[PDB]
Amino acid sequence: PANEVTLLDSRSVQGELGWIASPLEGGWEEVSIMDEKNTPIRTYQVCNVMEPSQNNWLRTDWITREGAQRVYIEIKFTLRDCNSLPGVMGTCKETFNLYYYESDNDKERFIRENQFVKIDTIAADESFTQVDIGDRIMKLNTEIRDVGPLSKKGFYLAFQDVGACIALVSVRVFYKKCPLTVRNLAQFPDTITGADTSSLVEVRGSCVNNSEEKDVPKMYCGADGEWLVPIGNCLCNAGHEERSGECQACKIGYYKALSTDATCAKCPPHSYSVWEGATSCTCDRGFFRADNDAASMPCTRPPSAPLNLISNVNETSVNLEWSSPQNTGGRQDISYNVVCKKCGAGDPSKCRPCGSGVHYTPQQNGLKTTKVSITDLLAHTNYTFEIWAVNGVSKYNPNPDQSVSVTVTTNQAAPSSIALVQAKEVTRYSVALAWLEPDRPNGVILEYEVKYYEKDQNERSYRIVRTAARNTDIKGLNPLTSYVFHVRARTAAGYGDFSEPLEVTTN
Amino acid sequence: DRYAVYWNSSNPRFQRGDYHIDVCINDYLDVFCPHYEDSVPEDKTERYVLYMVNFDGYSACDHTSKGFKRWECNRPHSPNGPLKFSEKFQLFTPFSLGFEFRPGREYFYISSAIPDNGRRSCLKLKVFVRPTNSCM
Repeated sequence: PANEVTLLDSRSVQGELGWIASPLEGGWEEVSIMDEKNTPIRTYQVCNVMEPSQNNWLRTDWITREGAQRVYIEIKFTLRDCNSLPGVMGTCKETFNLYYYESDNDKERFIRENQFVKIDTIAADESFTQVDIGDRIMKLNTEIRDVGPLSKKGFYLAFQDVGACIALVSVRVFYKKCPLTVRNLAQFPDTITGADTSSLVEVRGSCVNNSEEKDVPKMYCGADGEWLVPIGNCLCNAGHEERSGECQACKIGYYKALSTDATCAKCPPHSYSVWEGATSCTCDRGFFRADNDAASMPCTRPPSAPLNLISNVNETSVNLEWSSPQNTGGRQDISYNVVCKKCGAGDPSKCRPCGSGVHYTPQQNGLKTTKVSITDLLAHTNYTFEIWAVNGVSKYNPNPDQSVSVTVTTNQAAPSSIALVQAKEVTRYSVALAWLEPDRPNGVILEYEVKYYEKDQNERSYRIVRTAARNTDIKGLNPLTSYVFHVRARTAAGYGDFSEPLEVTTN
Repeated sequence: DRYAVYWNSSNPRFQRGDYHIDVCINDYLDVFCPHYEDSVPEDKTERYVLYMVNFDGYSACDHTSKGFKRWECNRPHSPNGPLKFSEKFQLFTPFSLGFEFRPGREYFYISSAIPDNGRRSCLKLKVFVRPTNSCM
């Protein structure tokens, strides 16, 4: 019934025990009496209390060790009180000797009576049957004796009667074992106990298949048959959680990239759910993640092109200006790449790329600044520049669908000053404005800028409005105040000039 | 020294009713259950529960509050021939429940059928222990 592995038992025997008794006749007898319920046992009895001198031997069959160090013997026996039975004192006894002999031979024909090693003279503890004459009651005394260390293949057991009235009910032969337990995520196997009751066995158990040994896992096997407090911890591998005592896989929609004490984290925003036991949640179509980027980070989108572009030309150099992009995607690392196309010269789409050594003062490509300057260009030639918005993920992601570009000419002059300005609708709150296009545009007109500053009063902040149309108005202005306006023409070529200083006083 | 008794209705000694055996001190008694071959469909098969009763239980064939349960002939298809039960006629018994025997006294044994007799007549055995004067 106990966790201890049994070697020899009176109940477990196939039919008869078949034990050698010396002497055969007038010695130990195989008198079998049935025990409740339906259990057949071979009971050994001897009662030669009357005869003066008594010597008895009962040798058991071959008992294999099976890799055991210390064996525990449990004997169940019934006795008789020498005073309760008629006869001379001393002739009757209340004690019996126990013997053991180590051997390597499987089927030994005979074992010497002198070669046996004595263990202890056993008496019925605590109480013993007399037996009571009025009513008959069964005994409850079971005696245990230990034997070790053992060197040979196996052993034989013997019993010696010195003139007592004894009945051996059951003989239990077992060896104390440490159970197979999985503690601190590491597996520990079943182990045998030491040579002594004080002895302990150091058991270094291997970790689970889906785990890695961070610390050496070890335990001590106690002689009683129980495992001791663990030394060293084991942690489950990446993509496997430390739950239920055995390495489990991450659920559908969960991941683990590093072998940490924490459980499988849920997929980051915009990340596609992978199968059971995932290292990192994969990025779905349209969203991606960089190689040098952390696994915890969400799937980032590529950047949009910068919406506004401003260009200014010099005698041999050109200047480009732009703002921040609309959709960052998530990543903060945004750099700008300037690409020379040379497609401006000529009407067809087919063109030759800028092969000549084009020099750039801030940076060639991957510029973190919002402004760029091209040092050298060829005169009388039409060029076209593409400002590419580059992300840290844009390389891993597909090449951006669009990039804001502007076609500019090096030799062409900036637009001239505007001829005249006229106010069409003047009121106490609003002042309308209308103007003509400059006499010399030197390129297609793209934008107009109007200045707004206070006259006959302290130098205020000159407000500049941007309008593609040649007509504009103002909302929210103080009455009875003088204002001066200047219209400036802006083309692809560059910066224009201020207009006629129109003094308009509010109604 | 040893006494062999075959417990079955087919036996001519049991049919008489006055079946008795004279035994001595430290003698053995072997009771054999009715053994049947595998060809038997277990219908004609005999099965008995043995009891150790007194003089009142011997004549009336009753075991309730008169005797104690001894042996049972449950499985007739035993591997090593018939079922054998040993009984030693010892003066003193080392076992707590083990039955003792006195010289110059009578001991009785009865058997009841498992499927039945109907309390009419039972297979009985009379056991007499010869005194110390008769035994050597």
